[PDB]
Amino acid sequence: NMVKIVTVKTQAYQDQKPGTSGLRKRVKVFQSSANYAENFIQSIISTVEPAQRQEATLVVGGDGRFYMKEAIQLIARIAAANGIGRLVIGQNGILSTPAVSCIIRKIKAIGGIILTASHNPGGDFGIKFNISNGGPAPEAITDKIFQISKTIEEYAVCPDLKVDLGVLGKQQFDLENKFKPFTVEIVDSVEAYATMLRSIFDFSALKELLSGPNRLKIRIDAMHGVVGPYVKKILCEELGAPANSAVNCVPLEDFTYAADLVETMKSGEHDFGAAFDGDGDRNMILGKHGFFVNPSDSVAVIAANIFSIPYFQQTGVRGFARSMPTSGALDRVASATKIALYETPTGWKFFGNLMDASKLSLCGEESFGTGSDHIREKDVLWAVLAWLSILATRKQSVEDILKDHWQKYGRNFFTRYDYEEVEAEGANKMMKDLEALMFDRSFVGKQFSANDKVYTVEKADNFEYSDPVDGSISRNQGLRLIFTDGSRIVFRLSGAGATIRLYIDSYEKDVAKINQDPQVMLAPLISIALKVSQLQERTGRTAPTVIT
Repeated sequence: NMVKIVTVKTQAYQDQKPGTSGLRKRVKVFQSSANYAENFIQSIISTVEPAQRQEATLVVGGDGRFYMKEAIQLIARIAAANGIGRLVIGQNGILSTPAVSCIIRKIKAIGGIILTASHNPGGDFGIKFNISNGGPAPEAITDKIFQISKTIEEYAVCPDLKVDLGVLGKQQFDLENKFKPFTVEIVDSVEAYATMLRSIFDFSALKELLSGPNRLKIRIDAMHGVVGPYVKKILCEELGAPANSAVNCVPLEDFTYAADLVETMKSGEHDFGAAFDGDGDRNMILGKHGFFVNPSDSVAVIAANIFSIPYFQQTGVRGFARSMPTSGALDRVASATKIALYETPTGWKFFGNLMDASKLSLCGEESFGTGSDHIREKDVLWAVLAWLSILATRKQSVEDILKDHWQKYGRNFFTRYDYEEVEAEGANKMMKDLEALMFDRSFVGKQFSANDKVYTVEKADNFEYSDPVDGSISRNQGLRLIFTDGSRIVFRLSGAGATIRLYIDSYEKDVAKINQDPQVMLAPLISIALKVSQLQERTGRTAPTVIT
């Protein structure tokens, strides 16, 4: 049954520049701008030179939420008309971002499209393009996508073509005036991903950890996002944790905090807790009674126990890496090995480039946690299994693992202050001023005291990074005050109003102070950061918006 191909005239929009995250615009502008979605999808596909489209395949994958199934049908209706040979789509459109990265690299696909949406899109909607390496397309190619979208006059579509996203296996489509049929492979949303995880961790050890009378009781709150089905399938059905272990594991099409987990952990039944947000980005790891594990500490605890995981035990640790605002806990375990450590600007794309050069195995970001080279994307579920592998071999509580880690390496106390929606004029004043402060001659070596704790400036710069892989240079990535005792203050702005991020990292070696409230131990450096920055006078803010 021959499906028509038609060319559709269009007006070009001028604000479809994607960046590190994809295109993310409000849903209302998608519904109220004609051909917004199509121009962009067409612009993505137009980066694929036409002679390489039949032997190419795209992995397309969705959030679960409202609008996704229609945007998948559209991608198909456009990719077919342009002669892309094959789409791989997860059943019902469900494909988490680690899953898309995974499949892209397993089947050697040309790239992928990842759809995303906000909790309650009454609310926005994202379209992100990944490339053959399974990671987000780099600036070189996002600039080409924008260039095309700005001068696009027409796109191609099969307006008659419809795909049954909930039926597994291959479907084929005969397009008029084409010889090869257009193919769509509907794949189990979880299968490929769980096969990868089964090759990385010891599912035998984990099954013995979560079943039995001496088992380890866990609660994983997936907060109604895409990782849900991966948690239920991998952690309950395969590994054997009781069904009540995984919570909120069905993605909801419509409708923010983490306190449900904190309350239930305070009860005392469970030994290990983890909560994710809707996006699958920001996330939390708790121990018994609510013991908090700092994301910067997980990176380090995992690094120091990294061979409890068969993957690294068998592949090696080719390198360690850390985003510049992330705490220096990782630095202390790396410095006891001959593994190099890299300090990258904020951005997972920077880890990806060292991974591609075979020079990075384990990495961490304060705002997310720990990742590896197994994919080119962040994986919360990976990070949860890494922690459970370590509980299984250490046979100790989360709290006792952290305590013995600090006992050996010392403790990096760490917090981040977010000031949101700040008067942008004053924000840039605050940092331009602060910069000139630290570039002054006598500034290095100046001393600061607060409550008989003395800090003296060892180095003060505005972090720059030369990517050793793509050659690019990234300036003004945040201002770092580094002190001789190994403590740090870092300041960043970020793009809706302005947003200030203030990171504080104090190193304590004294054992009588290891086990202390981080907000108390950090109070001296907080005070120093706010005097120097003059943050209250440039912003009016007397408290951060969030403390983390």
